[PDB]
Amino acid sequence: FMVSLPRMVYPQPKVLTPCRKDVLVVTPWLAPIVWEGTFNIDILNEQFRLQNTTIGLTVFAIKKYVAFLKLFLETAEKHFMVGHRVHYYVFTDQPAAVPRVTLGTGRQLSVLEVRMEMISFCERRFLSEVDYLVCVDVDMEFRDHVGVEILTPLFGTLHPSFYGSSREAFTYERRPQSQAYIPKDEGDFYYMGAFFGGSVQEVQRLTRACHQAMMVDQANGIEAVWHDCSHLNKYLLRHKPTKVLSPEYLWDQQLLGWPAVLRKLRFTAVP
Repeated sequence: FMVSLPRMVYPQPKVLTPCRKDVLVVTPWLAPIVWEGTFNIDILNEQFRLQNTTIGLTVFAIKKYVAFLKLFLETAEKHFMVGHRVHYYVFTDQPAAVPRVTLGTGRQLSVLEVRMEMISFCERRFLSEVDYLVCVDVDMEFRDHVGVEILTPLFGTLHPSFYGSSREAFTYERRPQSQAYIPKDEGDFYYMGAFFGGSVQEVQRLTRACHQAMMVDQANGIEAVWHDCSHLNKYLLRHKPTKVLSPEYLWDQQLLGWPAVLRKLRFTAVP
């Protein structure tokens, strides 16, 4: 049950004026593609706060990757779901190397000592603790707002190197013997494994499926070309995401600059 929104004053949406004319803003299966200018964050914040939404954010930081935690978490504090309940889950082989980062109210951090497998021993915990799970790479920093506009049952993010490419150029797994196989004439988008998420139930479904597919490939003596990313793309081909995030949400400014089509650079690679 969802209670009523309060009175709000904002500009009237214009039926005969698109928010963006330069980019595709809805997939052919009617999932929004999230770009700056497509959303009123005030409306969305109200909607999600009225449900007391809790968002879990998972990151793996193994060996030398623990070095990236401090910037990742400090910048997540400035930009990630601010105003909402957040639970960080940091999976690491070095609990003592996790930096003590100061968190805003309603935000917590758990250190889990030790990717698809692990997400699908944590199953009951996540179901009890959060509403949505967001899974990201740690060698990244937030540079702008990443908020409730991404939340939906299942989302993927456009790979920043491939959003303009034809599907034949996508580096999907192309060996027919692999569970991740995608033929040259199939594929909607090339999603990147560095940022995906959804409800806890859908993320566990995805991670369970990818783990089973990886196990099958292993038993058959084959390893998919981009490992996690190949399997993620196969899953998202066959189970269409309910939102797709634009490359604003997964960028590398050193490699790719700041093109006009990106009004904001929200979450970026660290050199």
